[PDB]
Parts: sequence; structure tokens; C-alpha cells
Amino acid sequence: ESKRLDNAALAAGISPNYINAHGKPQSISAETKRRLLDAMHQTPVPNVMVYTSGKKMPMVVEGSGEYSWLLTTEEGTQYKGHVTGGKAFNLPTKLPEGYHTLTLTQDDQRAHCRVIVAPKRCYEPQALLNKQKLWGACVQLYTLRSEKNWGIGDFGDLKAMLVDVAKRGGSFIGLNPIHALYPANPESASPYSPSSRRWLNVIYIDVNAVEDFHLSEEAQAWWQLPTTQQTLQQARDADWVDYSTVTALKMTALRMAWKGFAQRDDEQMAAFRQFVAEQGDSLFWQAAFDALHAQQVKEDEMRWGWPAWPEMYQNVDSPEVRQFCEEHRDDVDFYLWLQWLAYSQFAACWEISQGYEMPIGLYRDLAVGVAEGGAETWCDRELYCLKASVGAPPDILGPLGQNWGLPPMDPHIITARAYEPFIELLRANMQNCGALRIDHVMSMLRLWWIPYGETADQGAYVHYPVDDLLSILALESKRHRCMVIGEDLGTVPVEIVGKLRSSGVYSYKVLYFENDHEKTFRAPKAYPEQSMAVAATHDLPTLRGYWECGDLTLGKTLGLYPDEVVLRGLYQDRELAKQGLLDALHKYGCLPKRAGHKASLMSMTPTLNRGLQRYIADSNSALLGLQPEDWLDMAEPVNIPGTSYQYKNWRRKLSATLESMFADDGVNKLLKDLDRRRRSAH
Ligand SMILES: OC[C@H]1O[C@H](O[C@H]2[C@H](O)[C@@H](O)[C@@H](O)O[C@@H]2CO)[C@H](O)[C@@H](O)[C@@H]1O
Repeated sequence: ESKRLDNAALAAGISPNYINAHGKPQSISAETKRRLLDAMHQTPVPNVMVYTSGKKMPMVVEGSGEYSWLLTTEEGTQYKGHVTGGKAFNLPTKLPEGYHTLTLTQDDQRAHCRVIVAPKRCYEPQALLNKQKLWGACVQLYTLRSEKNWGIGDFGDLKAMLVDVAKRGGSFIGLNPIHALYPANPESASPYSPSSRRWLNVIYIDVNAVEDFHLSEEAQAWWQLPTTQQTLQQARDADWVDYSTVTALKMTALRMAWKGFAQRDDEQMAAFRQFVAEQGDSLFWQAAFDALHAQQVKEDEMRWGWPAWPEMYQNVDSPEVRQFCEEHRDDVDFYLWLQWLAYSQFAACWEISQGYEMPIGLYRDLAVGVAEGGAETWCDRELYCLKASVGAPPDILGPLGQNWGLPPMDPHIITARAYEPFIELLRANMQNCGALRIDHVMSMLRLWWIPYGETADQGAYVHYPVDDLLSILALESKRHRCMVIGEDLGTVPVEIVGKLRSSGVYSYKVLYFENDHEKTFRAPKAYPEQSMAVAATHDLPTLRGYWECGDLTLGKTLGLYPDEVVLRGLYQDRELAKQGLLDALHKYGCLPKRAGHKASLMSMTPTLNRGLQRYIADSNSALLGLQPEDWLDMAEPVNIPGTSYQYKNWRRKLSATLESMFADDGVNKLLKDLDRRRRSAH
């Protein structure tokens, strides 16, 4: 409550208000602004400048007197001239797209500026330039079943599924985030509180494709034990993923393989070592974190992250951490090996995808942040504002807000590092795939920062440099030939809708929500061309779930809808929605005349299941994502928002193996039909 404070909040990028649940402006408190400012950290040319290619590129200069300048391209090319302080000058025409370096010199000293030249648009594959309408499978990798996996779906299931998807006309397989989690705490299974967004989840390693597992005689002996084969059988046959058991199976197997691998002095060792070198420090600190984490839980299972570790292991420059790394070289190497194996197996999937000429092949998903106590915050502390957490404001459909427990990346550090952490984020998630889904793409404009320990309603939007981030996103998308899907559900200001579209970002449409206030559903053909349409997501009921009001009913049982008055409204809302959707299924040719017209009298059938998927398949959406859960007519969800211990999230497997579902007449017929819908959607 002073102008000092308000002025300070604005310069730092804290919006002074927001639109509440009731659609009214709501001002951010003095207290909130103080906490968030305290949560943040603390020239002739700026440290960085972003330009769009094909356009004029002026560089304003400050200071006094004359400067010389030197611009060096990413490719080695040099350009020079001179400039007076106070004036502006244009950089050379037709600068190629990429990362170049400008340096002004006056007498002794020099000021550096990273100069980024970006295309306007993200990459789009030719098929989509040609207005083809494509479909792919959207899977939660961990749910997959097969006759060869070890109780969790993995990279080997991913490879075998690609074939069956390609043969049926599908263009991609999309994945939940496969970001590294916590092999020392295998029950923290959430893909969305990851250790690092750069490295991978080692649990998806297919141990059957690891040659040293097969060449290790100790591994063979262990494998053939009745106690091993039993544990394995139990892990595989269970209908929920046993993360602790599957993890111990794989770590036991890979430790033994690794004893074999380590002795190698051949191509494979060289390639592993060359990978380690090329990835640099970030990879090193990931392995080190995993190795140290493994040690800490041996003392105490409840050492979930570095903030729970002794003081001496919280500071990466502490001598005790240096000592640990020194004294545990072989541990560090092993967790570096797992990352190599994860990356190589994913890369092998990618290649299969491209041998089948899949226009997208693999579709990765980038979660919106990292956990507070993982490897990323361990080794890059100043980038993250540990005194705040990213969430969402209180709204109509959640009128107490959400706190997702992730420390926000400081916007002023992103820019002070010339966008380095954002560049490296994209580099790690655009490799070996055709598309990237960016979770909560609004994050590039703003995040809801909540002061640590406070309720979501104490938060405020903190801004990020959206225009530079979009240009860099498009540049990296183009360099990787990786298209971008921006998950943009709910409230998007019209300005950002336009930016996103003109930046070639594909929008994200969920069938359930695509209806107006009277429950009139948007026609298939009025879906935006530059989008991906899906029926549901991992956060929502499956098709059967939704029709049966299973999300509402299960949710009640788990304590999520205490307020009975509101729950009555939701059930009514669903009955009205189902009716409007049924109406639209009939009206836009998705059902036979025999199908009932009154939703409340109808249960889910193979005919109705198919009609719901036909509806989105018929859409003008360039991309269509189909859940295998829906091909299998499954009722039960894989994640329930706002639960942790109350439901086994990230655990419900598919009801059938890959082998079994692609041998099934119904599944095949269904996929044949939807492939036809897409190709006839014009
Ligand atoms: O990180 C805690 C948070 O994880 C999940 O929420 C995700 C959601 O699954 C994503 O699809 C997207 O909306 O970002 C969310 C924030 O991470 C769980 O669904 C949720 O229960 C939990 O709070």
C-alpha cells in the first residue's frame, strides 16, 4: 500500500489484477506483491535482441561517443561498421535465421549482445501444408500391456505399437511427459512433478533390448530364478502399475548389465562416452542427483528431494557433494548409462517411425514445470523462485484455485541468460520427434505465482516475454522439423490466440468442452483447421466414464464434491451436455437412424462409442488424437485432478495387451472406420 510497491510490482511483471470466477476484476493485495517481489532475484546495447527474418532489424545504442561493431553469425560469417551513441543502426539484410553475436567496442571495453533471427512460423509437416487430416494414438506410455514388457509400458512397447499404428494409417503416437522422475522414490509416479524436464524417465527402458543384460551370466542366473519370474508375472498381470516392484526389477537387471557394459572398450563405450560429453554439465548433475538420491533413501525412504537432505548435500559446491561425486564414480556412471539407454531407445523408436514415413511419428509432451526438490532445482538454483509455486487462480469451475507445487522459472533470469534455459528446454524435447505438445502454452505469456505456503487465491499473474519466446519457439521448431501443439484449454485472450495461430502453433480442442452455453456442440467443420482434436485427456473421464457420470460419482466417493448443491448442478450439466452431443451426433451424420435420440435412456454401446469418435474424426482439425482406452471401451480414469493418495493415479493399465487389441475385430474395424472419416473430412 504505497506507489513504490505498485511501481515495483509492474516493472517486475506482476499484473495488478485479474478476472475472478464471477467474471469481475479482483485486485492483487499489497502483501502478495511484496512476497512475489521478495521471491524474485537481484548498457550500450542490450544483452539480447530477437528479430524476425525477412524484416528490417534496427539496433538502438545508448552511451556517449563512437563505437565499432562486429556481428558474427552462428556459421562464422562476420560483418562490421561503426555507430554513434544515441543513434540507431540497421544490421545487415538477409541475416540468416539462427544465433549470432554482436559486439560493440569503445576504447578498451566491449558490450556483447546475442542476436537471434527467427522465422515467424513453427515447422509444419508437408502433409499438413497439403490440408490432409491426420490421426494418431494418444497414449499414457506406462499403461501399455504386451507379452514382453516387465509390468510397465516402455520403449519396446512404444516401438511395436508404432508399426500397428502406421499400418492402419495413423501418423503419430503421442505420449505423456517422459521427463525424468525419481528411481530412488518410484512411487512418486506423476509425470508432472518431474526432477528435470531435460532428462528422461529411466523406467521406460526396455531391458530386453539391452545386450549386456543378455550377455551377463549373473543376470541370466537371476532372471531364471523362480522368485524372479514370479515377481515379474505378478507385476505384469496386475491391473495397476506396481512402480516399486517394476523399478527394483529393472534396477537389479541393469546394475548387472552395467557390470558387463562398463568393461567394454569398443564402439558402444565410445558412443556412450561421446553422448555424455556432448550433453555436458546438466546431464552430469542429473546422474549425480540420482546417485545421491539412491544413497539418501537407504537412510530414510522419506528423503523425497534435496530439501529433505542434510545441509551439506543441498549445496552442489559443498565439499561433501564434490567428495560424494568423487567417491561414487561408478554410481554416477550408471545413472549416466541409464540416460544414454533411455535416449538411444527413444531415438530407435523415432527411426522406426520415420522408416514407416509417419508424418509426425512421435509426439512428445512438455510439462509446465519441475518439482521443487529435483535435479533441475538442485543444480540450477537461481533460475527458480523457490519462494513461489505455479498454480491457477480460483475460477467458476474451481473456486478455490490450484497449486501445482512447481517453483516458477524467474522471467528476469531467462532474459538475463539470453533465453538459454528456454532454448535448452526446447532442444531436449524436440529431438527425435515430429511434434511437441507444450502444456499450458499460456505460460509463455504469464503464470499464476502463489507465495509459498499460501492458498492459491493469494497468487498473481507474473509475466514472461511472450514475443521473444514465440520467435525462439518457431526457430527451434523449424531447426528440429518438430511442429508445436500449444495446450490452450480454457481462457485465452484474443491477442494470444492470434499470436499463437500466426506463430504456427496448433490449438488443442477437447470434444467435451466444444459446446456453447445452451449445450449446442460446435459442428465438426467449424473446428479450427490449425488444431488437434481429442475426445478427452488423461485428466478427464474416458468416453464411457463421461457418459456414465463416473467421474462425478467416483469423485464424490473420494471427497472431491462435498458441496451437494453444486454436485446436483454438475450432474444436470452432464445430462444436458450428453443430450446436446447426442443431438449433434445425429445431425452431423455420426449415427444410424436406429440409434436412440434421448441421451438419458441410453448407455454406452459400440455404435455410440464409434459415433463420438467419428464426430471429431470428421472435424476440420488437422490432427486427431485417439485414446486406446476408448477403443477398448474402458470406464476407469488414469488420473483424477486434485487427488494423490485417494486414487492410484498414473497406474491404471489398459485392459488388453497390444497384441490382443490389434488382433481384435472390433478395434480394427473401428480404426478402419475412423481412418476413413479423416480421409473424407474435407
Ligand atoms: O503437479 C501436480 C498436479 O499434477 C497433475 O496436474 C497436471 C495435469 O495432469 C496436466 O495435464 C496439466 O494440466 O498440468 C497439471 C499441473 O501439473 C495432476 O492432475 C494434479 O492432480 C496435480 O495437482
